Amino acid sequence: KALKVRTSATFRLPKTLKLARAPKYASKAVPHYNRLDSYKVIEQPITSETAMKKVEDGNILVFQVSMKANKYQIKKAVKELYEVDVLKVNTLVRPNGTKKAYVRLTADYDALDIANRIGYI
Amino acid sequence: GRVIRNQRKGAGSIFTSHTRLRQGAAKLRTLDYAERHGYIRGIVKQIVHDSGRGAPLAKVVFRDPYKYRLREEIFIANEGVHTGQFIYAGKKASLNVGNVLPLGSVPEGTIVSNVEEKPGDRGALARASGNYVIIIGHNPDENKTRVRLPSGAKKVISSDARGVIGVIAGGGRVDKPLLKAGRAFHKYRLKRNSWPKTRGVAMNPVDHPHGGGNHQHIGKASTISRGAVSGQKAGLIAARRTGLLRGSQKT
Amino acid sequence: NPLTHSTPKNFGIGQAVQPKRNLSRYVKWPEYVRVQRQKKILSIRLKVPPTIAQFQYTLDRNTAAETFKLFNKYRPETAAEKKERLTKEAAAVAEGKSKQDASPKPYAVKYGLNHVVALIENKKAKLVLIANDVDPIELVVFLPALCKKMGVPYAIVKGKARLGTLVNQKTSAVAALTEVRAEDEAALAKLVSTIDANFADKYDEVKKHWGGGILGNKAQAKMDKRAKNSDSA
Amino acid sequence: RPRQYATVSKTHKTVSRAYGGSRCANCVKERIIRAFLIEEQKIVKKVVKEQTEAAK
RNA sequence: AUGGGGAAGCUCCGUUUCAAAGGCCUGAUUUUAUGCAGGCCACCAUCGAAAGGGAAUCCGGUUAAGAUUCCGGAACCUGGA
RNA sequence: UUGUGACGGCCCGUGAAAAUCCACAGGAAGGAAUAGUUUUCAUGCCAGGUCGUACUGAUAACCGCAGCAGGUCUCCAAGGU
RNA sequence: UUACUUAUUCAAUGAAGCGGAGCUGGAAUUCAUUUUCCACGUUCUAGCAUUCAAGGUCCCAUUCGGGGCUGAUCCGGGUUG
Repeated sequence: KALKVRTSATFRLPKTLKLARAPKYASKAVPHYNRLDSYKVIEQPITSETAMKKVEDGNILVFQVSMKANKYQIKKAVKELYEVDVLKVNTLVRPNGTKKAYVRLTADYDALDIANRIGYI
Repeated sequence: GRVIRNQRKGAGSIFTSHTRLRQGAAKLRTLDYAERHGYIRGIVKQIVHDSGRGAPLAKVVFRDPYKYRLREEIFIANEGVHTGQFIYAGKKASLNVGNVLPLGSVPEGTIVSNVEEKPGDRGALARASGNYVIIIGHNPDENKTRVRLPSGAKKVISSDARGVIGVIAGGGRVDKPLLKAGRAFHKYRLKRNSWPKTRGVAMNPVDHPHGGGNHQHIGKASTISRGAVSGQKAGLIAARRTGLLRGSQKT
Repeated sequence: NPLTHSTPKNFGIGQAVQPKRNLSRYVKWPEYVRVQRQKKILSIRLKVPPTIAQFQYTLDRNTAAETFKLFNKYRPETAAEKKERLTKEAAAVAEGKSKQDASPKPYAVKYGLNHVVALIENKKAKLVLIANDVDPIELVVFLPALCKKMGVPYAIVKGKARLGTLVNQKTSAVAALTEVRAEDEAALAKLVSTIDANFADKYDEVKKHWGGGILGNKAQAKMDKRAKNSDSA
Repeated sequence: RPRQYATVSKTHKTVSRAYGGSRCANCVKERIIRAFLIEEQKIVKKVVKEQTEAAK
């Protein structure tokens, strides 16, 4: 019957229904595996004299790390790989273009023992 | 030749106005319902200097009639307006300095400023410091108020065109000599890039119609036709007469 | 009672915030709405030649209702009954060898613009209904002239959507009856009498009559005021 | 500093008076006096207008 | 950029413009959800400063070469529960 | 020398914006008692990613064909005369 | 020369009050039937005006209270010039 009361002199686009995507086929059909697992974020140790000093005195493991890995991923990977709790992670991109991580473990762990478990004294 | 200075000034690369320190466009209140049927009362909060403008501006706060809001309008301050003053704008407003009555509502001989050329354009005429418009007459049939403009021209405007009563503050500004290229520099530094001015006769013929010669002389008549083109229109454009004239306002 | 107080807000020009009024007259409508309304307005304001606005002369409600009741009695066959009929006739030709005349002769309304135009041309059309909603008017603007020349009763009816609902579609734009059953030939004749009196025999008048030219209500008020203060002597 | 204001308590940012941390004491007092005085004047003007309309 | 308008076109203008231009509070809240008869509104994208504006760290020690970044001590801010 | 304060002079020149943070007006809503509210009071728990970071910055690390008397922005600034 | 508005053209707004009609009492030349206009609540002051609005009619199961009408006239949907 009567027209709708419009107290505002403006017209806005009505809130129509928004459906959710229901594809008839999967986009890529196979979920990619984990692009950054512990074995990819933690590549190898660094065995320079300074890094070994950090291991022996600073309780700090020194690793070469995937350039796409952040501190969260490095912490998680070190914990999963060496069964050690870490206290802090520092990272720097070296002048040769690779990531270097100083991972300081908690006082409950010995970096020297973990290093000679890994294989480098 | 070359593209001359007055031709270059229209591209607006370095010749645009320096508007950083300005305080907003000075416009009358929007002609909504109250301005044309009754009045509305606003309050003058602050009177401020506008860079590049000789007249002070007045910020006036009005109550929103349709919603719980305050609307700040930027007015051209009339001489005698002060902070804390009540401004009344509308058809029913009273003939007081600072009010925004329509021309049809003001009587003959009224001094008005920031007058609208058409009802609703929010102020076009008599906006520079010290300038005003005289109300000469009314034509109630097809309501048209006749006014006299600051240049002496007679204009016929609609009777619904708004305007502030009084004269504009900052008058008598050009009575002081600048005394200094420095004062001119600081004046134009926040208006626009139009100063200093090199004379065309001091240029080369590539740079100006007046340039060149073994003496500094214009060469041809400096009065230029209105039908001339860009690059030709340098000098006295469409001059009806020249020379020093002993005369009056003649208006 | 002693706790309540009389507030009343004063809604003068500068007194109180205005209350929520219905502002449907001032809605800033979308462009498509605005073009719809202004297309209507321009068709009204412009002097329309007779061939337009010999339309917009639709039947009245009751005769249109009875016409569409008769045509609903003459409604075409839907998909379900059509498919059942095909199965029945297939069984008939399979078992009785009847030469495709086992199924009865249908009695249905004729739709489709060029089909109905050909029906009027061959004079098979007993009655024709022409919609006034056709988006290009030239599709049917000639049809009353053709019906007049062929002497077939025609009417202009309201609703291509109604005609489509009749012929089991969305929009038919024309309908036509060519055959009628004996039980309601009398009803069709009594309908055609009034249809004819309204449309077919007024053909010359409606072809001479020019339409349109109306102004909006403000312009009507303006010319009313001008006329009054003019004839006031 | 403006963000430094977020770490402090509410007492440090206001005064116990009405309009406490917004307007000064003298301005609050001036606007209280103004409100009361001109609402009383509104009542007086309303009464005077009603009585002059009754006289009319 | 967009809307829109030019231009044969590469593209030009335009930045809120003759646009139907969105995100943001608390309930709905596992007969179905994040739907909705809950509610508020109505900004004009974005980019643009390592000297403008800005949340918060200092001291001592330590290297061949890094440190207001490491270590020891002592704090501060932001966001969460 | 630097910072700050209260002042005074100058201008037909009166000497950015925004993010952001807080506050006020108002009073929606909600709230009792072996317990409600307060996380703008104190204490207590967790986390803080990415990229830069070395060195010169110039009569040898920059530009000028070079380890070129050239050019190239800035901070600190002892004693005597 | 001039009239219409609908083409085209200019301008503003968050298209908010346009055109006309009228609850209401009169300033007020009405021949017994109002053409106008005002009553359609704002002018000594740097205050405040917001929660479908208070009140007033009508009704309810009446549990966080409300639902119509009116406050806040009606008609034409030409946003206005």
